[PDB]
Amino acid sequence: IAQHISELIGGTPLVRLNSVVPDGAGTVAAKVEYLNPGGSSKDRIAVKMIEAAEASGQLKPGGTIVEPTSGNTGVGLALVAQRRGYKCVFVCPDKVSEDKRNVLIAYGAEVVVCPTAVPPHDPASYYSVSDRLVRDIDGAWKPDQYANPEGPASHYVTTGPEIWADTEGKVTHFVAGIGTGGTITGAGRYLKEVSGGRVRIVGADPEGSVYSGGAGRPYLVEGVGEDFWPAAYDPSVPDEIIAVSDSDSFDMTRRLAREEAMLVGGSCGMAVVAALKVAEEAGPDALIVVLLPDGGRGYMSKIFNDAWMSSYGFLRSRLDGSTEQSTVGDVLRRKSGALPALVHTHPSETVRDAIGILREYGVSQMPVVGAEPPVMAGEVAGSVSERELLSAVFEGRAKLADAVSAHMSPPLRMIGAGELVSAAGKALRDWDALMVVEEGKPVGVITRYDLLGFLSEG
Amino acid sequence: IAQHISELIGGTPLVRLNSVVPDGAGTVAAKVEYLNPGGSSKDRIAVKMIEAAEASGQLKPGGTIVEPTSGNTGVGLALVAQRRGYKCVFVCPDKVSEDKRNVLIAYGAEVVVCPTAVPPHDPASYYSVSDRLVRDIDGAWKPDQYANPEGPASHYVTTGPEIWADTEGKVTHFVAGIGTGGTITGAGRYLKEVSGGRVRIVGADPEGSVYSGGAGRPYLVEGVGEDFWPAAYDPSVPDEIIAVSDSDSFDMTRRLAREEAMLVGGSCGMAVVAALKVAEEAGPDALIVVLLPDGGRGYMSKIFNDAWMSSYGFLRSRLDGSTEQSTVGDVLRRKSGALPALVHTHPSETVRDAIGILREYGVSQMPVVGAEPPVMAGEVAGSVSERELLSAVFEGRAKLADAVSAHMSPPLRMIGAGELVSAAGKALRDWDALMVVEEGKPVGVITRYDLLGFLSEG
Amino acid sequence: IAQHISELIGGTPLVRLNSVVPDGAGTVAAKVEYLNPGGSSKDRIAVKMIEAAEASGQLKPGGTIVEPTSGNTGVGLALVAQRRGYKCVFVCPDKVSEDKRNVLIAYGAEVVVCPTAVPPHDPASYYSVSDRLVRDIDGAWKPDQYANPEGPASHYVTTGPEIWADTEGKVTHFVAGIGTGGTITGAGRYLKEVSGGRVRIVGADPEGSVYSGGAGRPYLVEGVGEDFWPAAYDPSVPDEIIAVSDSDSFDMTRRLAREEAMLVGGSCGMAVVAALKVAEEAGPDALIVVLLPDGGRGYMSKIFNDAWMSSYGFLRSRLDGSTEQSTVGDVLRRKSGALPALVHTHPSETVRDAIGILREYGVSQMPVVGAEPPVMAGEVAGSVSERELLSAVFEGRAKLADAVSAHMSPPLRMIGAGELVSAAGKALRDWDALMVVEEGKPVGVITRYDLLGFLSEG
Amino acid sequence: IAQHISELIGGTPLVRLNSVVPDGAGTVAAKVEYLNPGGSSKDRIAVKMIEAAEASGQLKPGGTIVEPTSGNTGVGLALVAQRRGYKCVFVCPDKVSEDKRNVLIAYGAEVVVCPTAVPPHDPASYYSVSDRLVRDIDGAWKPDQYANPEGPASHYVTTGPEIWADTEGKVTHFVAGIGTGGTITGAGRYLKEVSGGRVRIVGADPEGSVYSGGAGRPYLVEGVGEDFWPAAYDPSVPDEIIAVSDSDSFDMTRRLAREEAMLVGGSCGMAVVAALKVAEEAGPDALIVVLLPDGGRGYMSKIFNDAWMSSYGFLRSRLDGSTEQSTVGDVLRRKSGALPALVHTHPSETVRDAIGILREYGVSQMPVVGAEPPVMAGEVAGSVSERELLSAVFEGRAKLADAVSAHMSPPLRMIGAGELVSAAGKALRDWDALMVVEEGKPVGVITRYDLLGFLSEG
Ligand SMILES: *Cc1c(COP(=O)(O)O)cnc(C)c1O
Ligand SMILES: *Cc1c(COP(=O)(O)O)cnc(C)c1O
Ligand SMILES: *Cc1c(COP(=O)(O)O)cnc(C)c1O
Ligand SMILES: *Cc1c(COP(=O)(O)O)cnc(C)c1O
Repeated sequence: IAQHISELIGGTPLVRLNSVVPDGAGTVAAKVEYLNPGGSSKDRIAVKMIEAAEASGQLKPGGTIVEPTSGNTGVGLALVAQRRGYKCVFVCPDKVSEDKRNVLIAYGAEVVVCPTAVPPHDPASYYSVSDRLVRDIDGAWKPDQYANPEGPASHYVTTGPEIWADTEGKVTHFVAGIGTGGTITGAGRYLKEVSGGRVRIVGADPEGSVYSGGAGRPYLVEGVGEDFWPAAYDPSVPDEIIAVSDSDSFDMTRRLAREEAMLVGGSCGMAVVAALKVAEEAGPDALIVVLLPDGGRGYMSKIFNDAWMSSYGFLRSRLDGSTEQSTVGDVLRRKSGALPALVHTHPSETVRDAIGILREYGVSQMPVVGAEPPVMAGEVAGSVSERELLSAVFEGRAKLADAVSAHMSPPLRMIGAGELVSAAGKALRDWDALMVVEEGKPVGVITRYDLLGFLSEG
Repeated sequence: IAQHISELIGGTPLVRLNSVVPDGAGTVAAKVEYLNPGGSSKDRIAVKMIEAAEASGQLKPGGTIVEPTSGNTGVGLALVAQRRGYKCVFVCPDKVSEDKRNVLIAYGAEVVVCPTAVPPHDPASYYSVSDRLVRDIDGAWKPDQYANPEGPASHYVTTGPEIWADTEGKVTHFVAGIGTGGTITGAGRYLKEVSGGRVRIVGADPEGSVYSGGAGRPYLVEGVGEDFWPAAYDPSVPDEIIAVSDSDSFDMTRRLAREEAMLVGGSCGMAVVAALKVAEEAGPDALIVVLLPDGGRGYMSKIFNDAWMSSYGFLRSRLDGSTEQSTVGDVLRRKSGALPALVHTHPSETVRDAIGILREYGVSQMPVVGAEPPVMAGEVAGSVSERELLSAVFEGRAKLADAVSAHMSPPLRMIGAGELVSAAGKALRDWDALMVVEEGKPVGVITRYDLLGFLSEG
Repeated sequence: IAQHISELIGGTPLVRLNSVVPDGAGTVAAKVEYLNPGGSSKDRIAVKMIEAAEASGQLKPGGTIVEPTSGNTGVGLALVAQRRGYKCVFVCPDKVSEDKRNVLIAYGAEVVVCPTAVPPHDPASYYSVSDRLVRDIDGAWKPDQYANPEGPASHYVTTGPEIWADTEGKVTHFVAGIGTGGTITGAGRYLKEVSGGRVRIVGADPEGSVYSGGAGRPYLVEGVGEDFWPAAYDPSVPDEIIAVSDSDSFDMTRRLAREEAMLVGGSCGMAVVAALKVAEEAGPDALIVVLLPDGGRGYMSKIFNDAWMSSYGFLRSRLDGSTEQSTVGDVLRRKSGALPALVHTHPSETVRDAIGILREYGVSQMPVVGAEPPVMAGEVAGSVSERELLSAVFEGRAKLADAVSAHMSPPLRMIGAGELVSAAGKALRDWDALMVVEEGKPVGVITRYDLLGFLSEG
Repeated sequence: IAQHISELIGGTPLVRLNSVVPDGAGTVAAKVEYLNPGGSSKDRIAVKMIEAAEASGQLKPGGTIVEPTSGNTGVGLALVAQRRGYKCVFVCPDKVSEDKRNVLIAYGAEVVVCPTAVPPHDPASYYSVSDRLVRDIDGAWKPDQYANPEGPASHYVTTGPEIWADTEGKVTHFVAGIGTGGTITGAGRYLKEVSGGRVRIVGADPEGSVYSGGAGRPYLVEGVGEDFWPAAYDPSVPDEIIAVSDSDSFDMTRRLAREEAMLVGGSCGMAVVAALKVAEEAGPDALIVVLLPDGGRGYMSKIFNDAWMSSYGFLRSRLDGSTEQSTVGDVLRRKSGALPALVHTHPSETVRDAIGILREYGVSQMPVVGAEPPVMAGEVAGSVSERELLSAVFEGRAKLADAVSAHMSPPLRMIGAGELVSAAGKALRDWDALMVVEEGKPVGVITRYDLLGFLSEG
């Protein structure tokens, strides 16, 4: 009978992947690490760190833990400091969703939010505010997960021995996502100390990060990636930092959850792809132990959601099956399959009236058609674009009252209404917008803004 | 005691204008013609026309009058055919407002509406439908106010004699708006028959019409103007067709109502301006009798409304007084003086997120500013325009996930917030949109579309 | 050649009504008075009043005319003071529409608006503000159309003589709307002075006014009616104040415009109905000269509009023809003939969920039906009314989580969907709302609020 | 090195609760069961069931698994049938959220949704559709988790032995949530077979279910509860079914996650409360092993969300701290702290106009105040309620045109604007709505519907 829930942190199993790695390649054992009571791998470091603050006497009993959290370290820190009874207060960037910090609260942590995207060194970003809280509050102890030797030491104590024992001293490689830099350092250091120099440590890094040799970048895979060299990552340990893209990592995570029964996150997919790559230059008899460090339940609406995964130019395929059943006509069915009367103007109306219709119906383009009856057979006289009108009106090139026929641009190209949205993207790749001619007659205009707004919701 | 209300049609007074004509010029007598019981001058022709259908036996008792109406001829035709008891049915273009045809109904006329802007010779325009009604109904009699000699004959009988008698055979000129062509023909013909060739007939025509020698045009002044030669306008009568613009005619109508106590319409202002012009080449001792043919009560929301009169690039000044106490900041106060926190993005957000904010807030431009706190002192890093983004995203020049800082355009110019809207127009005459820096900090972006949308409502 | 437009004020014709008065009754001559250049009868008094201010020296040249206007007196005052050149400034209640005061401005009058419905004797109503303007401005002259003897004197001079001459001293009665009290006083006084006591003066008054013996009332017919005794109405003149209702006056105005070719207003209809009534107790050989004092062009959207005329429980019939073609189902077609899915709940859902659906869809009643498929054949289990739920929830009689089946009221009655809206009114006269069963299945619920909201727009 | 991820299902730890159980009571060991690879306890049964279909030859290789899922059994069934390679297809009620079935898909399961709340025995509910799928598809095998002996047998094999071994044959009681009825049956049967009759099995059941002796009820705690007797629950095993309410279970779950570092669900809280209750009649030396069967990550927005937890009359306190900082005035700040103003009417306006304002502003009550200036000092003349008006208007008791002062109800009571929302609830408990008098003047009316709409969002 365990004494607290934070005593079961460790000894996580070591299962193997048998359907993602190709045939004729070494063994890939994925050290599933989302079975910890805290949900992620960060629990390991958490425990160790707290222990230090009790041995070094640097965290007097009843003191408060202050920390600029990421979302996973907070979970473990709360889960443990709640056993000891230390009040915990985080300072989180508003970039974190409501569910994540709601969990962070449910564990008994006080989360004070501050704006984001501001420079880290100014009073707005959460680093300076965390320092200010450290000053004001008494008995504060900023664990500083980025420059804390205990971080990597904890993995050196209780992540290498598991890797070395579950395989019986037979592990050719050890690939692991390198984020803030504790898992690879504290694990590879021990794997090398206990195997001479046999097991070559490899570290996967999101494409275009500091470790991978590139410059900064906006990062999507939560966890891995950095813009500076953490004080707790000795760059001498890893032997090959194999960088991997973002689309590849997300697709690998999805395919892993679908073909191996593991709900791993983004960094997990990145690590698995880095492995499956390194597992080629190591022929048969190779044993690559990847470190899947998260559980893919928090991302359930972030990378398993075809909508989000499609907004960021991603989503090779859909989770359930067939690819693109929706056709361009459905882009027009925002009113529940209710293609409204083709907002149209005639070669005799007034430029002011054309601008009026454009403003009143929200649309930004309209085919001037020679018959108010919306039944024209592809013989629309021209096209009027609100931008072009406003330009010709504010540059004296067209009086407000002038007839529209003297300032209308050439007609805009046409695409069928029963054609797939991928074809619509391919087409709009070259023009600004185009009218959908549904069995002879036009029924509206699909435009870049509208297509890219539809992709991001359905 | 008159027998019917349609017996008082005629003998309308002849008042003179004494504040619009400059000093040192002849006398200008304006034959106010909106005192007829039917409201306009068309009553004259109406009566005559009906009489013909009773003498020529071409309108059997109990028959129906069918006519593609304009709005004034309908009033007189109803007012008279209601005395005789003839059912009247009009076919009106939807271009006519609700008040006009509502009046046309209140007199007991049946108005059947058809779409407009369609060619006159097709089954959609009201000419063909009027002919179809003439066929179907029995005893129909299409008066055809455009090719009816009785039209001009009525003015020859009861509009020249009034002009010739109220002035005692002393009239140098007779200027009159020339629309469908009865008032000038039937009046000048008599003025010449009874004065040899002394009184030189002049006819005003809206700028760019058939009579003025130009080609077709979208017409705003209701009444005057045409696109073809009516069969009832003998072009030999008028001696000088002095064409006048639209802004000039509207301004003259407004100034006439303000400085002469006459609520005349648009054609009235056109005729008065044509007079005031011809009254220069006729030195002292000239007596120009203009024919103001309408009453400016129907246009009360069409040319006396600063909003409408400003949408069509018009409105030199406002009715009441000072010019432009508008200011550009008020363009931002669409939420009741509630500047909207300035939608912005930062040099680190994702292109997808910038497009997201643009779509979500409706705005089409946004300043990328290096601090989420909306307090920047004119040091915004750049500007992002939804069009430019969507272009760089659908042309492969920018991944959806790429940082915005790599695809942001140069900053957009600035204008004060306490500056008049005329200055805003002068500025936007050269750029696409500009941010209003209100005492150091920016508070939004005013754009061509927004300014031209505000002018048309306030 | 008149010298100014305000010289033609007077001598308005005297036409007779020959289709509204029944058979076997005296002659009814309606002194049409909307042919004055200013549009209404008030011009008469206006002229006279101004003359006084010039003879009595009480209005020094260049002085300003201040007046709490009604809408017609302003027109005449502007039309004349613009001839003299006196700056005119009105103070109008916000109850006046935009078109009326827009006209009042177009004539060159400065209209300063103040809130309405406030007591007349306080600084908010326009009487006190008019007095304040009289104090501040110099040379001000508040004509005070309510306590000015010149008002009735003007009609005594130039409205009785016309009535007495156009009929050749043969007029049995003279009925005229009695509003502020000048037309009846100044006309009947002369008719009696010049006919001994023969011509019995009659005065029509809106039902429930001071003159008719009743108490105050909210007045709709613009003009006639008062809440106090004006200082310029000698109650000894009129011999019978025959009060008339509002619906009767509006219907008489409409029928007059349709069967006599006169666009008279509301007071005109009231006067005509009062006449047609008095013309019964005066057998053959009676000559009743009604005084139609307004022109029905300003009300074109106030009493000739079936929408407005129907909101105030009016509108016996429609202007054009057949009565009530719209059927109850069209009340549901607010989404363009798009029945809204029939928001429903089931006997197992939670009271919280029922309140949720009610709030989310705006509706206030919903039939609990035993099958989510909206195809039930009139076997809906019950009805839930948001009010009843909220009551049973805030009075502890139903937990938020309790099943709805324990707090649902009896079903609400049903009416067909192809039945006329008049039937719907007759039905809702007894219940709170009822579901429209369209050929077996229900398709929604029409409610008092919805029906009375539809009547007021279509 | 495990062979598949579904080999680690079992041997879940047995941690003890040391802060929720009061002092002077036996030991409470909570067999945390959310550490299974599939997330919940259902994995156990899942494995066993699949094994049967392979030994009994009742699931031919390549066959499809059809099952009307709940949300947890689906996870385990997918996780295992994906190891064997059996296509899995679920039929889920639309009551399940998007995240749950999205997870269910990510594992490679085909989820076909059908409407809910329909009777289970009809073709609309998912039972009949599941049977239809069993018929159509080939090799189908409906596991039927409700009438499958293997269900309870699996817990008999691998849930009792763990309970009996982790405690060394020393367990006085075994309390466990009783839902579909496998955990208590298959565990208590073994605990009794191996301990004579010592360990008294107890089973917690949501208040008002079949097992607890009550009738049906709408159930909120996902999992536990039933409306019929499952064919796989032998009611002879449990010795005391201690029923527990819903609010109690949710509060216990929240307090457990906050004071024991366990994110358990709803059934977990119910089981823990049932334990903490039974642990009173068992003095010192008692060892109650509760069975927490779920992980509280899916409910993160269902019971840890103060909004949802407050809509269903719940939420004793908030997760973070102080109770009700929001005051009634904030209920009015739906427009971002911008009380619209104070829609009002005056004792002279028309009933039609009062109904008009009510309809136009959405509000359902309005104080008739004797001064349009919204500055009245608590001297509002009356109150008008749209319902009352519409009633008095459709029952002939008030003409549309009648003055409002004759049909206005007594004023509605007042409450301060800086008072807490709990006070507002206490007040509205007795009236229909009340106006908030903010430092003397009124600033609006808060109504039951508005308060209960605000509670459900903030
Ligand atoms: C913490 C974390 C990692 C590993 O970070 P380290 O650099 O090893 O400390 C990987 N993925 C995710 C999602 C993480 O949160
Ligand atoms: C009819 C009309 C005229 C005169 O038209 P004619 O060509 O003389 O028949 C001028 N102005 C308006 C507004 C008219 O309606
Ligand atoms: C002024 C007016 C009257 C007549 O008012 P008096 O009391 O005669 O001065 C009648 N109807 C209307 C619409 C009016 O404006
Ligand atoms: C399955 C389940 C249980 C236990 O159900 P049994 O009746 O033991 O089969 C308890 N809680 C939840 C949330 C469950 O899903």
